[PDB]
Amino acid sequence: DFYLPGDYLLGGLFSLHANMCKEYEVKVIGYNLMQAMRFAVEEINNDSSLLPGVLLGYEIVDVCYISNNVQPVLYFLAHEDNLLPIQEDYSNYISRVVAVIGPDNSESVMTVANFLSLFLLPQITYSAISDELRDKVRFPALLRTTPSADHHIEAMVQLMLHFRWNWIIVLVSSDTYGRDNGQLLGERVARRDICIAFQETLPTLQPNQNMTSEERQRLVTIVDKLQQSTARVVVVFSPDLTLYHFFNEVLRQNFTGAVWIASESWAIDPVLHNLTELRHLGTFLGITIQSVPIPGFSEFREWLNATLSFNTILRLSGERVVYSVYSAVYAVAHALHSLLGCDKSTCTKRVVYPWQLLEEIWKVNFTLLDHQIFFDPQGDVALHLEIVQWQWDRSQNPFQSVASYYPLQRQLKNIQDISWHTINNTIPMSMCSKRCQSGQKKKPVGIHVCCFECIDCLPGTFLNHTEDEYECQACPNNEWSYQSETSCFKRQLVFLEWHEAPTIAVALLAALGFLSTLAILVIFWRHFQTPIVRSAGGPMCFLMLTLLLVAYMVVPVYVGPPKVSTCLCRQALFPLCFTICISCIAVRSFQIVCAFKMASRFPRAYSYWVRYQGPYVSMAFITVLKMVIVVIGMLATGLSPTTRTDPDDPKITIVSCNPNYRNSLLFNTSLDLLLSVVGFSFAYMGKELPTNYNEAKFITLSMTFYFTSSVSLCTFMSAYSGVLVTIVDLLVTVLNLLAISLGYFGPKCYMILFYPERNTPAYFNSMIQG
Amino acid sequence: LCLSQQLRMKGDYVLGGLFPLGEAESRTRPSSPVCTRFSSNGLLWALAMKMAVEEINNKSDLLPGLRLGYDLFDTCSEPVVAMKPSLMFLAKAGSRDIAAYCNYTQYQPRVLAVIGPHSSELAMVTGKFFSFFLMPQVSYGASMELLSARETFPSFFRTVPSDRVQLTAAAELLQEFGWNWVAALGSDDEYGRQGLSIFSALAAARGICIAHEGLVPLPRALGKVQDVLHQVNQSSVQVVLLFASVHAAHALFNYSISSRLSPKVWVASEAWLTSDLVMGLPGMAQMGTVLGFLQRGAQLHEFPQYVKTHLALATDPAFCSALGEQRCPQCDCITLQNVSAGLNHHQTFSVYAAVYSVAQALHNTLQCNASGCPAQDPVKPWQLLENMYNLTFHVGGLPLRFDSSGNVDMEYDLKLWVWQGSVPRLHDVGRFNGSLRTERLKIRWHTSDNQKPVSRCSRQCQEGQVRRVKGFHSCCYDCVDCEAGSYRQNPDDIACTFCGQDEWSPERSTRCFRRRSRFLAWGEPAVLLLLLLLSLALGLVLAALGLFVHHRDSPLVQASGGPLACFGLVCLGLVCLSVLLFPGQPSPARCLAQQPLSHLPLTGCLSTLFLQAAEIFVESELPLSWADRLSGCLRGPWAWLVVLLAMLVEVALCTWYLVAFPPEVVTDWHMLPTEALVHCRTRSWVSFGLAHATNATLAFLCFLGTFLVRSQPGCYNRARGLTFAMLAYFITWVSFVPLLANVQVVLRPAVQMGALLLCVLGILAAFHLPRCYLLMRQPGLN
Repeated sequence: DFYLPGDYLLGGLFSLHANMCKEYEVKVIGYNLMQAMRFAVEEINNDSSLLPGVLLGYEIVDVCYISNNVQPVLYFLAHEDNLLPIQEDYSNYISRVVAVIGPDNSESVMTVANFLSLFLLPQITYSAISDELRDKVRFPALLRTTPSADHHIEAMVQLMLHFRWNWIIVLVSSDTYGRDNGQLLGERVARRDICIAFQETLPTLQPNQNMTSEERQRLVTIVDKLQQSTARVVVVFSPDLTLYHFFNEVLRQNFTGAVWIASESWAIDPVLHNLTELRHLGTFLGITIQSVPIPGFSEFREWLNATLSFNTILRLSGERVVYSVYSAVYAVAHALHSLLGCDKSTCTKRVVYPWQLLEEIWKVNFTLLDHQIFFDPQGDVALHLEIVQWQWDRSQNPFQSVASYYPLQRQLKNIQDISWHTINNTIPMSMCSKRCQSGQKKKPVGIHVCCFECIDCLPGTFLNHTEDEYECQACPNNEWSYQSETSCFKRQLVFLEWHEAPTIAVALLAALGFLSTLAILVIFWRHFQTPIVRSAGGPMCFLMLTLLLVAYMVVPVYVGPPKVSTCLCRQALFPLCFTICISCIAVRSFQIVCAFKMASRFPRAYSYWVRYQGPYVSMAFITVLKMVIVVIGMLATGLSPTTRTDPDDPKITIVSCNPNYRNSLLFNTSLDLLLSVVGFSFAYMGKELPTNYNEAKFITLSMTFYFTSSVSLCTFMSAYSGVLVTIVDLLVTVLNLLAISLGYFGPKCYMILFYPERNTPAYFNSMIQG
Repeated sequence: LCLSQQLRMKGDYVLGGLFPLGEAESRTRPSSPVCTRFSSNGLLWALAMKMAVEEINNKSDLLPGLRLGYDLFDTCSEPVVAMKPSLMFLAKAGSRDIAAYCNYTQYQPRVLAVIGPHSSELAMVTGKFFSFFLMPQVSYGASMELLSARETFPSFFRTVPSDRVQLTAAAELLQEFGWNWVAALGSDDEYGRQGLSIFSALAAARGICIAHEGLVPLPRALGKVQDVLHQVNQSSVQVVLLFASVHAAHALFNYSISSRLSPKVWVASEAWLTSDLVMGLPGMAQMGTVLGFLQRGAQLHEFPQYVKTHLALATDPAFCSALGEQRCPQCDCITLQNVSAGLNHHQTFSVYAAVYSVAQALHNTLQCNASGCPAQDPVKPWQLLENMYNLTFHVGGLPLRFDSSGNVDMEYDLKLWVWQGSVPRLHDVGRFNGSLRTERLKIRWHTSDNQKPVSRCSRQCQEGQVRRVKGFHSCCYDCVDCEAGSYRQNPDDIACTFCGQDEWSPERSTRCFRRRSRFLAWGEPAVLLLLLLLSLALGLVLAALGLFVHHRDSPLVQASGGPLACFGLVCLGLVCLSVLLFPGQPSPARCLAQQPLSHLPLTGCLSTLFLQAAEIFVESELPLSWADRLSGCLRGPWAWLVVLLAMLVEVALCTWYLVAFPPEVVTDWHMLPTEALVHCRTRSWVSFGLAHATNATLAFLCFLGTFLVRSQPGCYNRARGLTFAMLAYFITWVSFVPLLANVQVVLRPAVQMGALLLCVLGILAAFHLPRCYLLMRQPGLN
């Protein structure tokens, strides 16, 4: 069975026993792969259009995993009688065989290639995947009929992208396989916005052996680390014959809930599949190579003890790697057909050096079972991969297709339905941090990008997702916003309006006051002869009345939008009149008492000293202070209108003249209070002992009206009433002036128009002396 | 020269050799590549082996009577060219062919041993081929852990320490100095990958585990190097281990110097700990400490003079003629300067030792004693393998022994970089035989105060914190204690749920506990004092009641009003007794029966005082005709008419305010930490001002009508008391406005209490007391 004479021979290196070569357990995979090779050879012989006349033979040899690797190569490279000449140019060495269908394991493949490179003898492998085998400098005569490992990693990552998984765990074995695959997966994931929770190394072990306590402790710690994290997608890079202990340990605890992404090594294995209790740990997805039915093969295969035992399994599976051997044999056959230059029915024998076949092998192109067999520049043929879910019920196959992968496009396609383990057939969830709500920004936590915290922004700041999502920009301009608001609602200002009832109330209170003074103005004028008018000091009294009309004429500057044009008058014009108004009353009190008190208490000089410097100049000096303090106040401050924020609600704001602050308001109500108190003291001194024309009585009365308004305003302003400061000051402003209009002259209007008891010149002349 | 012709000498037993004699500066035919460029290191090592063989031949104790030989070859550091001589060594003696058999024991090799190559890459390739035939192979430069396995390399020995010992020493240094938080980096060659694979397990088995494990790309004719450093800088690690070849380290340090990186403690390997390239990089002084391990070993002292003499001899025309009686055709035209660069290389000794070992093994297998020894069949190569394990062979007066795995044992020295100017120097501060021995007072660190740099983690978070797991292999924890606003519900589930609304809890709290209702209680120190004053307040008011109702018919009281005075007097006591409703636990009735039931009597009494003041105003200011009319009118029921009018107004105002904004009980929680505050809430001064409107108006109307009346000449006046009484009310309610808004919230109920007690006291000391004082002395006055 392991020999067939022919004009041209082929080599074969399969691992029939792997666990002298005939001392280990049997492996049927080697047997059916060898049968595939033999079937390919016989079929190529049967046809009468591929190679007319030229027959083919084979020479098969066992390898026993990485045990036997040097003897077969020396056997193949030998003319005859087991003698291999050594020289410096093998351009005319006719080796025993023409090509070698390389071994399965990667290490054996490398070992054999490092030997066959000298003679440039083509070697096609069928189950070894490693990026290191794509370097044509080290391996100039090695080809492969299956894809490399980066394609497996790409399929894994595309599966992890289709369903939203960005939080995974990785486990690797302790050997080149696991280390290389894990490093490659990490490099791939780093560029696709996916995270790795941690990584671990499984202790290397074998079934049917006794383990030390340290390794059991290691497994316990690994399973605990698994059953402490939030990641629920585990990717395992390890070969079979090592995972039994790990899975038993995981079963001993109560770890349930995970998606186990396997690799080619244990994606299709019956011995581990048979563990029934494994059913209840989650979904099992693996990456494998697409199967291709081969017509007329089971007849050859069935027509040894281990094969019958798993004949059912070899029917369900096992057709995933035989196509590789089939295609490799047919590729060698086509290359030989091209090299010899044969035709449909004619052939010409000729010496064939092995190094020549490589050139024609590099450029074959044909169709086999509706698959194109051509080699890429790195020595590969692109065959579709598959993702297989593990199904337990024995009715249908134990490995069910769920998707397809196309190497020439790097895309997953034709994704079918999968039966998960969740409650209502939902997609298992794996993520580190939850998505943020509307308006909230991102606060980083840890070294992984995909983990973060959600932070809500405070008022006055808006979060523009189109810009940095880790910090919300402050709302500029007059726009305003509050908690969790990407958009602002720019605010509003207010000032003393018209329809407001308090403004109307002040209007009536001011108006009736203004009318009263005007009626007094005509009355104090057309009666210029009666002593009451002359008893007021003369025209000096008229100057006082007029300045009060202006004051009440200055009520409307307080109503309307606030600006510098009006803010100036509110600061300079309005308070100018007030100080003189009280001063004339104060100096009047000086007249009542001092003019005769000091003229009778200090007649030595007072009689002549005050004779020339009348009270007018004394009042003027009080004024001179008023301008000085005023101009200082304006210079100390500015005329720019002031804006404030309403505590009642952010949407409202307040604009008012600069002295709106009580501290600035008190700036001018200091000398005014001083003038008030000194006048009050003098008036009370001559309350009733003198009866000049009954003026002390009123002066004390109007002074009291001023004081209650002043003390009331300060006390209330010590508590504040929201947006009422403007109105209250105006109400006091109109009220304190009224104390003058109907508290200093109104009664004197009565005497002139009601009682002539003072109008008679004789009567007043009598009271003047007294 | 005639050097190239001295690479083959005959003898009874011949050794084989493989050195990188030459270098070579796309395969279409099966031909061996040709190397031409000359490398001096291979020539130096070959001459070292030649010296060893000559020395062995000269001696008498070793192999007495037998003559050794050698057969050197070139490898070009390429497997393709190194395989051919290897295939030659194992061939039938005196033939040019090799035979394929099922096993060894059927071969007749033309060599006895091979001094293997200097490269691990070629060592792995050639060892597998040799192990089939059991041909002992001794290597002088290969240092890789993967070659210690005896299942794939049965017949491999090396005279250079493996890479496991250096990493073990590094791990022990890290542990002894106390560095749990580190970062491991390695090159992209097999060197770095194997180093990382070993060190990960070594560290994980000692308590050290890494923050990042990365690879540094090789300079194969820059972007990835940026990413690697960013991760390192993002983990706050002051210690970095670099296991890389010279080129990767040079690239990494050039990049680091180009930009700015904070100094860190770099733990090096032997590749770049003694390389002039790295030492000569400008700006290297601004990176920190550099420690490492360097092996201790003797050095051949006669090698330079030996090479001088043999070069001079080769120059002799006569010798070349006799010598005749090409593996390296490019080493025949070299001069002393071409080889003077490395006549102190620290590996000639290794080759020396290698040769000696093989010789000794043969001496033991032949069973030779002192001067002559038995005649037998020639020893086969596979026989020596039994005597090579546990073989004590003396080289340069330094005993050496092979182990089961085939390695030799050597010590180490801990080297530190010190700067004196711009030239680095190597100093010794440690030793490593099997356990590290370190000196700490001879190290100059890179910190400001010359203090040990620190890199540590925490492996157990104290009870009362949430632990966030960090690390590549998930070892260490970052401990955070949530503030005084949440519990620690579970050790896992890293989050601190906020306390319950009723609950109070400090920082580092396992749970949030219940709170306590807060309200001014009846027994508070403030309340008692306010109640003690209440006893005095009631006491004095009643006494005036005991007087006015006693001298009711006296002329003095008659002027006051008699019965009218009493009604005001009794009413004052009631409002005083209305001072107890405030404190204690709020109740809906006491909240709504607090304000309207307190100010109502006051307006019931300020009418009484007003009737008197208006009486004084009738005569003092009004004309006679109106004065008589008012005197005879107000004296009658008009007094009680005004009282009823005031009572009706006050109730109407209270009812309006009651419906407008009825006070209600409210609970405040966040004002104070550990007590939930329940207290009655009002609305600004709207309720206050409305209830204060009547007594404010009537009190003023009394003040203006009696402040100006002239004092009675030489007699008590009825205007002084009212004027002084009314100003007492005004100041009390004016004075407490700033207070009630600027005191503690809880005492807010306790200030409204005072206003009435202070208000009533003044009135009793202004208008009623003077009548009582005179009345008490009335019998004595007259």
